[PDB]
Amino acid sequence: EVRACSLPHCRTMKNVLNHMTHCQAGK
Ligand SMILES: [Zn+2]
Repeated sequence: EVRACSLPHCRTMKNVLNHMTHCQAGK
């Protein structure tokens, strides 16, 4: 989840789909 991310890139509009696409935060 972009909300749980620590990157300034993913932190934009909260596009979780855009974050998980490159970041790890499944289940
Ligand atoms: Zn991220």
